[PDB]
Amino acid sequence: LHKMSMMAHRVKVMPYSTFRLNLSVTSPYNADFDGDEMNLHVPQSEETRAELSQLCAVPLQIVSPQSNKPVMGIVQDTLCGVRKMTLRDTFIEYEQVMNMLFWVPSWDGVVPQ
Amino acid sequence: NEDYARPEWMIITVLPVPPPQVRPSIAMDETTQGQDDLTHKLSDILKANINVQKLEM
Amino acid sequence: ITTEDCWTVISAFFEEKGLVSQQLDSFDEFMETSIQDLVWEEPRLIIRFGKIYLSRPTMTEADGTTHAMFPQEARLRNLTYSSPVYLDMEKKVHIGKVPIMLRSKFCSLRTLDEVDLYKMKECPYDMGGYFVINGSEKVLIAQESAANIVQVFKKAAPSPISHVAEIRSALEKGSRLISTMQIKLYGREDKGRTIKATLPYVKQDIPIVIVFRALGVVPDGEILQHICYDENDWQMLEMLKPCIEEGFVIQDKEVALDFIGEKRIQYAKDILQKELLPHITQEEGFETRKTFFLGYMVNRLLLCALERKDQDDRDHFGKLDLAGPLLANLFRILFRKLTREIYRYMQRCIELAVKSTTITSGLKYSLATGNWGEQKKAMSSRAGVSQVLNRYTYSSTLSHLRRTNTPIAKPRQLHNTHWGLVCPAETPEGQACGLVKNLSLLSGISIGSPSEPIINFLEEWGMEPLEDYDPAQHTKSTRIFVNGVWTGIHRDPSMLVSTMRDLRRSGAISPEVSIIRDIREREFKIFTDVGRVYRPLFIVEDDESKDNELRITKEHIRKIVYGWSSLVTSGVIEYVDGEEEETIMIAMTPEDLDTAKRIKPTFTHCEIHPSMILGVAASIIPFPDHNQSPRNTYQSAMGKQAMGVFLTNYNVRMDTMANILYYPQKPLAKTQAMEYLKFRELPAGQNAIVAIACYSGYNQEDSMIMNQSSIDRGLFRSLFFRSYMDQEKRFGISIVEEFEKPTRATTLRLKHGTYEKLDEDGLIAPGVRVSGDDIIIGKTTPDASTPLRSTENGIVDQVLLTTNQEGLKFVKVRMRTTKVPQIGDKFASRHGQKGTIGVTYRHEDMPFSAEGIVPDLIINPHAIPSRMTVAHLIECLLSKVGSIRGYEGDATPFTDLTVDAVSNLLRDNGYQSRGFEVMYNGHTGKKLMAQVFFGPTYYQRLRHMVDDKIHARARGPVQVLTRQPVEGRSRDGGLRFGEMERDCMIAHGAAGFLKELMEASDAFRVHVCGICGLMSVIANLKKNQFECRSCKNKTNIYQLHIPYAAKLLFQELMAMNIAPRLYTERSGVS
Amino acid sequence: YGVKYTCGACAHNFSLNKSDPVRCKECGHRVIYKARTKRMSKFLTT
Amino acid sequence: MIIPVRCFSCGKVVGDKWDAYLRLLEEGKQDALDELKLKRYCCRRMVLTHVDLIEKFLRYNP
Amino acid sequence: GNLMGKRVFSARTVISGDPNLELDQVGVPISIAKTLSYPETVTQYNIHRLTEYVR
Amino acid sequence: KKTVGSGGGGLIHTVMREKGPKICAELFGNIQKVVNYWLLHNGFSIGIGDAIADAS
Amino acid sequence: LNIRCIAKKGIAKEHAKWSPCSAIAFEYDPHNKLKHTDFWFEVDAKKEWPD
Amino acid sequence: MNTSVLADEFISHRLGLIPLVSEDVEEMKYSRDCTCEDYCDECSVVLELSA
Ligand SMILES: [Zn+2]
Ligand SMILES: [Zn+2]
Ligand SMILES: [Zn+2]
Ligand SMILES: [Zn+2]
Repeated sequence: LHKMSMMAHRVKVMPYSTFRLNLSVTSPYNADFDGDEMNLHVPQSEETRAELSQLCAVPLQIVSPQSNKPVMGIVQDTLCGVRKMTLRDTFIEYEQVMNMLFWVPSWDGVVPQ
Repeated sequence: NEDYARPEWMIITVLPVPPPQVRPSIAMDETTQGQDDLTHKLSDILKANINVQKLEM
Repeated sequence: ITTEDCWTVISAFFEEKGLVSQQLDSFDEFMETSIQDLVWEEPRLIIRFGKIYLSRPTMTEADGTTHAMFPQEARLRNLTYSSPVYLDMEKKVHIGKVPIMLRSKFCSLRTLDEVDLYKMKECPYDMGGYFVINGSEKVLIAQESAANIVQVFKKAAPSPISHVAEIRSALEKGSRLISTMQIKLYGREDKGRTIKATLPYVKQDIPIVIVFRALGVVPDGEILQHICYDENDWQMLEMLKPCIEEGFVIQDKEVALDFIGEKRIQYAKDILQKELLPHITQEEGFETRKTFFLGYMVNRLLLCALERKDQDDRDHFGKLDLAGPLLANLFRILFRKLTREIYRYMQRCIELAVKSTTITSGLKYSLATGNWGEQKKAMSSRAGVSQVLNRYTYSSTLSHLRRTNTPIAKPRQLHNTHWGLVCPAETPEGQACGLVKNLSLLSGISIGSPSEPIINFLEEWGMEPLEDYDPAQHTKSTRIFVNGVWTGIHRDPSMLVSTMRDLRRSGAISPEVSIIRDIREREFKIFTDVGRVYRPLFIVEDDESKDNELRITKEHIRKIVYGWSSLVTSGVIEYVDGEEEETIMIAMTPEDLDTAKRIKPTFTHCEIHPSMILGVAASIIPFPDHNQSPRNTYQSAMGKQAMGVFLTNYNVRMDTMANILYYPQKPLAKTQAMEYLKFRELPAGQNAIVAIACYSGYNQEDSMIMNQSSIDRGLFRSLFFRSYMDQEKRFGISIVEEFEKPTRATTLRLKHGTYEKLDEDGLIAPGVRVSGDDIIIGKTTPDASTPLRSTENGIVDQVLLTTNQEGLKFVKVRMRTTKVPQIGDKFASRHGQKGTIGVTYRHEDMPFSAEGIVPDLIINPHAIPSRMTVAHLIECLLSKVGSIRGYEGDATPFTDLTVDAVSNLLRDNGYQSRGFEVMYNGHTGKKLMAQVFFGPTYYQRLRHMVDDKIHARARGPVQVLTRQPVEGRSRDGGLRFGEMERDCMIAHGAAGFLKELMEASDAFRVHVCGICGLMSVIANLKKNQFECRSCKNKTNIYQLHIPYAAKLLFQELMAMNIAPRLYTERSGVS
Repeated sequence: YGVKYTCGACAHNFSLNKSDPVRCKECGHRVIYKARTKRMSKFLTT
Repeated sequence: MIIPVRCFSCGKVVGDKWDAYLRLLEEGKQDALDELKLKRYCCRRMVLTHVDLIEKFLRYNP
Repeated sequence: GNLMGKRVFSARTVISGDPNLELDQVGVPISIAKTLSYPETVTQYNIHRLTEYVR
Repeated sequence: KKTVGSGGGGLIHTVMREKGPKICAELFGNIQKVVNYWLLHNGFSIGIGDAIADAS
Repeated sequence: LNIRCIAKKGIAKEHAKWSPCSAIAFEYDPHNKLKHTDFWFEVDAKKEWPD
Repeated sequence: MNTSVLADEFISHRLGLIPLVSEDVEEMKYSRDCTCEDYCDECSVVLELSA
């Protein structure tokens, strides 16, 4: 029932018998993992594909026209924790502040003072 | 419309019989029947036609 | 008698009735009695019938005598567990095969004991109650507005009618007409207000006055005599006035029966002695009686139109056709066609015949499908009655039998009247929800007693018969009803009452009958009826010349040659139907009636135990009194979908699909009720070492992490069976099929897979490891060989050859497979806490506690806050103690166990008083800044494993008519791109992709005519020749690309004579 | 050496072929399983 | 349905311990687990929850 | 039933989220990828790779 | 939720508008990867204890 | 019942049927001095949390 | 041969778990490295079981 009930994704072949989708792209389809199933369609023309990537790419969909506001945020664990990590009381030492910077792929390669 | 549909043709004289892809048959291997629904009321009609004429001659 | 006592009473209950009482009890009632009364009524033919014989199971097959049959066989051979029927016919005789009910009376099982059964291969634990038609186990489903009762309804401002009273009538035994009585009341609450009523077969309506004179009452005031019972009630009487004027034109019984259109007058009578309020009796000399009713009715009407009595409550539950009854209304329909069949042989003999196949085959049809009403050009029946008994789990089967239906916003509701008789939680989500009810543990259905032994017992203890009544000499005369008939009134009743009630308690008027005294209206209800749900209660009676008390005492208890039959034959317990319930006062806790427990707030009866208002489903749910009710309702469904053991004989069963959990486990916490659900011996799951925490972030959104390591040690592994089956069809014209290992040989008609794993008998051996598509069976037709379902594979587990009634070769094959839990399979606890696997880590990777102990499962803390299911949290704690203490942890409903208590017990053992434990992150070993709710919780492994769903297609089997793909993943189908999916793409402005209905489905090249825009063209694609004679063309022709479904749309329209011309150029412009 | 079909109760190795009836060397009970294979089956310990 | 060799949860063997347990009950009339050496609940629950069906299965004929 | 909407290079199974997949990705089971194809015309830019994929 | 939810002021709503579909789409994974990882180590749970009220 | 088993090397990674471990205790700094934890509690951590 | 009420692979599992000796386990080779088609004394231990 949404323009977002269908979105174009980058394919990632992986093992195990299941479609593995990102969490933040959860509420658009409105799915959960208690058994929910998903349909997948495969473009076939060179343009068909393009039409799928230039207008239906998940990134283009982030701001929903129905309520002129985004429609995908940070859910559960990531949200809940992002809160903790923020409090003035939350401190991290070098050993971890490093393994943390490493996980950010775009990291400039510079540890902040 | 005098060209495409004249009042009279709302009554049928000669009946258009649709072909197989329309009323396909489904055989159970080889030596077993299997005929579509329409491929019957065509025959039911056909038979109700035969007898009629054989009462008018 | 304390609380812990009432349990032995309940134990006492099932020791004697057993979970499926209802089904059996109601069956025997059809065989034993009913069946007779049915054959003996409108029998005798211008040749009569007498007693009928009902033998035990038999198998009349050509090439053998008549083998005395048994359950477990008919099962394997797909037969029919039915026996013969004989009738002492008068001028001994065979008439049909009746399908018996397993575990009943004619079913040999009814006697055999423990050891006795193990030999018949029949699992002891199977409580039976089902039929076995053509193989598969069929379960008759209970079919639930009562009859013969007066109702008054107000009819909307827009209507010529003000109010109206109705009464649906039908003979409780004999044909059973479905014609209702309408006692209307024209003239809205203003206009200058008549009363007319509707009769069966009469075109228009008649003004009540005439209905009376036509009855046998000719003068006014003698008419008002019947309607109103108080000459000083001018209002009501006033109302009647205008009515009297209506009929003032017909002054006697002659004309009375006339105006109802010598020929006509005679028919008038008829519709009054056989159609008019036909219950009561359709005899003759009772005109009087019906008159007092039509009077009691016209009364009830006004009693409301004058704001003294509300409009009748349509959903007052107090106002179930089990198996036994169903066969009844069914049999009749049959035997009656046999009756008038035997009439034709007798109408040809110008000087054996009884085809006892209409009662055998007729019965089978119904029971087989689920369509009661015959067959023929009569689909105008009901499908559902009789289904395919569940066998996923034990608690699944129980549930299925204790099920109720209800032909189609208010009914679905959980009414008050539902207390005790039906389970509040167990009921299907979506679609039909509330139209399908399950019985509580204690509930039972009435069966059908006799009226007279109580009609008599009455008009000889104070019941001055209705026949001769005088409203004024007998003012406040308490009127009495019997099964909906008015058998006279009674003077001082207070005693008539506490005499019948003393009569039942000694057991001289079946404990099943209902007697309700409504002082607040002065009436006496008598019910023998068949289909009244009732529950049992302790009797209170202030019978204590030593105080203020339950008739039952701690001496009766410890005394439990003392069944439940005695607990009733001593007036210590009573069977209260929903109606009688209305006039009693029930005490909850027998006894009673701390800053931890739940705050707790004339008696005639006490509650055996509140935790008995639950049915099979909830009975397995721990602390259902601690979760959000809507959740309990869910688990109420998932249970019927977990794994376990559905019987023990399973190893000798040839049923398609069946799953057994490698290693079961009775729960660490249980319901006292489970004890009767044999649950401890047939668990639906295992006790997993849960751990509610966040980790990799793979236990997110109801997906759970499962410890691979222990998945290997066999945790939650399950066997999977399957049984493909085939026959060797023949023809009265000796042309038989074959079971061989075919190849070549002039035909080709063969499969793709291999036949090599086929010994020459056309079968595999039980050792063979089959897979992909490998031909499992080999049959031929002078190929008809069976292939292992494409998604499957495993190993053959048991092959078997056998005869058919028709001496044909019957062969079923069973394949086994061990199914391992995988990163996707679904699981769940007993709290609607369903979730699937997201990943699987091992011991190292797993988070842990100093002790070593590590979780088997890691569910997310997020599935708790809004689900509200807390009992879940409790079962864990409790079970973490029962784990350490070895003592069984009770989770049972409303008891005296608290969170504060258990927590103290857990502190005695060593761990945090709340469960939480320290844990060190399996990757680094550093402690977790937080603590976790680590504790053993029961988890059911619901069916629904990924690899049974995963499906992908690209150009596969195409349909025939349409030419589009085919449906379903099993037949290699393709997912539909239905409307809604269309829409979206259109929203995206994804023009081309959507257009790309063609490439992924239909598409097709048709050849149109440039002139008559049709698909005529005879395009012989080679020699180019195109043509289209009739339009005689070979020059102007076009080719187009449209969805074959559409090409078809057109061919179709044409054969209906409409002409869809297809033109390649616009001529109309714009 | 050798076996064809067995009986559901009195597990007594039988052996037949077309038309030779489908019963047992006694018990009428016309069931019968098709005894294991000769070719050994190999399993994995996981 | 037979006893489970080794506990799922931690791994400690537990096949042998079946008869020892089902015995320390019938006779010594007894805690049993504790002496059988089954400490932490993971393995504890293993034994204390097994419902030996095999027995009933064994009651079947051929 | 057949025109305004038909069954159609498609697949469907069970979802479970993965916290290590770019927002726009979608992990597809090898099994499925080995089933669904894509008609790519031979071109002197991809001949080399295609002749490999084909072998 | 207020600063990183599917909300109006939403840091997301802003990063989309200011940087583009792409940049913002990546933003998720990062904010994620860092946090999810962190949580993996700081741990978090819930138990009956979270639902009990003070003695008085 | 006739079998014939073949045993092989292998490890717990390949399968649990290998690892000879089976539960292992691990603790450090029982008195939270390093503060690698934040004790949950209703009133007193120390009294409510087993030493 | 196997007339037990347990299935083939159910027992198969069982034996996978039965603990075998592994003292001089280090002076044996992984079937994967041993140059023998399938197995042998130099990399495996065969067992019998009749009941
Ligand atoms: Zn033309
Ligand atoms: Zn035999
Ligand atoms: Zn353990
Ligand atoms: Zn070797």
